[PDB]
Amino acid sequence: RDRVAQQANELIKRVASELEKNRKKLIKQEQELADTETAELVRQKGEILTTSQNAQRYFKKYQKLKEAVKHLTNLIEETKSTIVYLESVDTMLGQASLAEIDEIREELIETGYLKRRHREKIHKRQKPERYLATDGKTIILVGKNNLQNDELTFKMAKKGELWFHAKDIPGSHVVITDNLDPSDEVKTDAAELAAYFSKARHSNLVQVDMIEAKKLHKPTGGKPGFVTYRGQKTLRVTPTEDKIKSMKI
Amino acid sequence: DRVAQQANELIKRVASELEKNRKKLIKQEQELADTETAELVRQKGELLSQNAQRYFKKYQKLKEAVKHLTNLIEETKSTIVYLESVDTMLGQASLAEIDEIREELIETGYLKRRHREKIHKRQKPERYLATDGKTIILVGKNNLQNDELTFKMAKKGELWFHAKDIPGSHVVITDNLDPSDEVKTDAAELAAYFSKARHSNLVQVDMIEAKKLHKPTGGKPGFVTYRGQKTLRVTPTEDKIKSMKI
Repeated sequence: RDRVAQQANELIKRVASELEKNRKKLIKQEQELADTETAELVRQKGEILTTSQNAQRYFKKYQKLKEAVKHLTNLIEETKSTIVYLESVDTMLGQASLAEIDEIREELIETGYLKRRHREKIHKRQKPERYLATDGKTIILVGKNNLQNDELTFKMAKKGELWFHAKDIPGSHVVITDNLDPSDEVKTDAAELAAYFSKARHSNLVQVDMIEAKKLHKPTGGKPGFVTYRGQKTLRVTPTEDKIKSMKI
Repeated sequence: DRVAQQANELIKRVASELEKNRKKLIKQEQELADTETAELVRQKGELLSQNAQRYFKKYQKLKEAVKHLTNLIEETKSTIVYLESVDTMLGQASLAEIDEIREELIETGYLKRRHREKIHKRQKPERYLATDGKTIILVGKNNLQNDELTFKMAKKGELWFHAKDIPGSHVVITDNLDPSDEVKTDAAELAAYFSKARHSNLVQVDMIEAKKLHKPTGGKPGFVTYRGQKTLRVTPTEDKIKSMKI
């Protein structure tokens, strides 16, 4: 097919339009929240002052406003978590081969951003990409989309196996396999795979988090790839295209 | 001791991103060059388990990746160009105007509004009075104003100015459909002054009706497209610019 890259292009433009729409949506929601009449009504009708004793009108507003503000706060938090999820897709998208893009399409179908098309094939879901560390023994696994990310982290990872992710920015989940106490050389390799496969690819001294995989928590209803953890160690590495390629199986 | 320091981190941030994308650009161009081994494939197919077809299909697939890689490269270039425009607006802006440039960076995804940080109202383009003392010229002081001025505020017939091939403000002559060459020179001087070419002589600026400008779908704030424009060569003077300030 001579449309494969073109379709990869529409998909990329598609994800960006979603980011754009949700960012515009976020400022609208935050604006609405700031433009909301402050509820303290207990202020305009703690008035004990006789002067229809028609104050009730305001007590009932205090309640409607405290609730609207709560609701709007909830909506705003969901918009943000959508933006964070779409951002992770945009990152995976920009660093993917055409083949890996077929699987990210499947993710977008599952998360509701795309519908399969009339009589379009179903791309079989692949396993995380495997790497061989500089020690020449240890296998390191890297998720290439959020479905592989969740799978690697919550299905494939054993107890004791260490997990890596670039700190506070979108990127792949990275797990060290079959080595429960790795050298600082193997840890560094893993952290470098994490920093390389992230939004911080072409920058120096990237922070990556290191913590046992079994310590990660996926909140109920969380979007693919999103995780939670505390008490992690942090490393600072500088990924190199050569270094990464030397570990590529 | 915060307001300027925040103006400073913001300035350092755009610079880091530029550096990051330029490194990314060379890497992508390198990969694109290391991909020329595909001609080989096409040639052994050309000249002809071991079919002439096995080589044709290898080559069509390699050729699709080349296309994908080209699309990615164009995407990195347009990011750099966009970030370069922010870098230019940033270095010529007052602190007040920097609050609006922050709102643009929140919108294009480079900043996230912080805990309980206010929402700065978006302002209108800056107004200047041409040497004829009658005509109003408008100047975008950022890309949201650039877009607004060009695609929202500008009427039919109104002329639009921008420094040729370099980052700068959008400039529009207001309520004068046939301006004198004195008025055209003023507007171009504002465009050249409010650009990356501020302290240089003979700046080329493009002149064309605003309603002939097209913002490509998915295009970044400020970015536009046109053909068949006139060009002028002007030399901005800080005094001249100040005299036209309302």
